[PDB]
Amino acid sequence: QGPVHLNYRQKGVIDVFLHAWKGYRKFAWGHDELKPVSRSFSEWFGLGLTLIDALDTMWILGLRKEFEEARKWVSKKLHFEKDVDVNLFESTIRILGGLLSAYHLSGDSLFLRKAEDFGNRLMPAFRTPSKIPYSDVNIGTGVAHPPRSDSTVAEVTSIQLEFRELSRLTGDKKFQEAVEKVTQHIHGLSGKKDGLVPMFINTHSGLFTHLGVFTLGARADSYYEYLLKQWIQGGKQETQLLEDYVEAIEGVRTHLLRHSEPSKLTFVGELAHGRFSAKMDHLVCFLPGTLALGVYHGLPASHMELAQELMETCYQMNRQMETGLSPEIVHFNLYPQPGRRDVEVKPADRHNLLRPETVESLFYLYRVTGDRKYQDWGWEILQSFSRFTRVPSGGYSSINNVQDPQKPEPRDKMESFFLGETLKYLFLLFSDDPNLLSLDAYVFNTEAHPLPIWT
Ligand SMILES: O=C1N[C@@H]2[C@@H](O)[C@@H](O)[C@H](O)[C@@H](CO)N2C1=O
Ligand SMILES: [Ca+2]
Repeated sequence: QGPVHLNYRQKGVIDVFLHAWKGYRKFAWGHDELKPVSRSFSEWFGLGLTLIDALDTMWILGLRKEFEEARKWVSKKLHFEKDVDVNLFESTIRILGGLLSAYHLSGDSLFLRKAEDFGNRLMPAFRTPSKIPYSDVNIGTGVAHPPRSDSTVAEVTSIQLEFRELSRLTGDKKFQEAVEKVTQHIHGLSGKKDGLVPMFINTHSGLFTHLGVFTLGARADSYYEYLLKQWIQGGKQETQLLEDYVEAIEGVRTHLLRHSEPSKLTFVGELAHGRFSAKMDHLVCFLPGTLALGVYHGLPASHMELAQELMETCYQMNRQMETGLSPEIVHFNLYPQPGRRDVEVKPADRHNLLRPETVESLFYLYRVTGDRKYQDWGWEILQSFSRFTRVPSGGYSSINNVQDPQKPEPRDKMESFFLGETLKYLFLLFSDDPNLLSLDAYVFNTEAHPLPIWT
């Protein structure tokens, strides 16, 4: 049984969370990720990733009993004295961000203590000549190093909210100073295309690499997101961040924005040495949300028009599929041809890993416009998750074929961001309380962990 006050859609999200958590608790407790189909688990860093990523979601959904049990695990089983290499970015947005939000929501100092411990262990990654951090760092030995080879731009520019907040709470300025150094370096770095940034950067030279190739998908997405979010977090005082964000959006309009045929769906493609590619990762669906968030905070009304158009397109990326779930990547038709549909998907990209981007943006579009249809769209997507990704014994799994409702083909994996992001954004989307994690008081990191806006 669940709280009587909850509207039916939030109640529904809770039901889904509980079924998902049932699987985690039974077959992967304390492990990074659940393997629902095989009733097993998988380890990435060995730091209870799914548990930490879901802490704030449990608190927000009112699952206090579950939260307490998870809190106990953090207190007794989470140890950073381990010989393991972690990705600075992935561990920052999930672990550091997740512990920080858990700390703020619960008021439990345990989470802050663990966050400060982890933050210190990540610092060796910034020990480079350019000060642009290495991609990986061994939290136990203290040695940092690049991938098995430069660092990716999104990775070094999407850890700022977390490190800035850790400094604010601890009084230890080294975290903030380290990440702000990278932000400042990126700002004056050449190699950009009207605000658009390359996907990689060399830690030794500190220069952009893989020049002339731009995308807002994997390897770059959150860079644009954090320009705006840092500005918001800092109390809208850091004009350079705002300016870079505004320039970037214009760069998007000028180089990556196109429309499909015959429906004229607005979308963002990729550019490689002058050649446009009508390819759009689902990851890019974070944009309408970020755009709307900006509008709420005073950005151009043109950003809102773009946000609504892209939200519609992202919704269609889901609804045009037989399962109602968007695939990993979607290609759009640019030229006139009758009978030719707008959305196309390659056989290799028909997987759905329970990603949050569409529901994330629906949350922002609803909060800013108050248009109930965005809630309706989110409810439809949740129905699809329940119908095609549910694992009877517990949990939900990524699927290989979004186009076959009879045989979706589970991949036997529940990404940590399903409980950390996807279900949190849906719960919030269904709330009709603008004061629940208000856009005026909190800013979500890129893994859906809310952090307080500074005064
Ligand atoms: O490329 C990725 N960027 C996103 C992240 O910003 C975050 O949302 C999840 O880690 C996950 C969600 O879809 N991320 C990716 O795999
Ligand atoms: Ca994200």
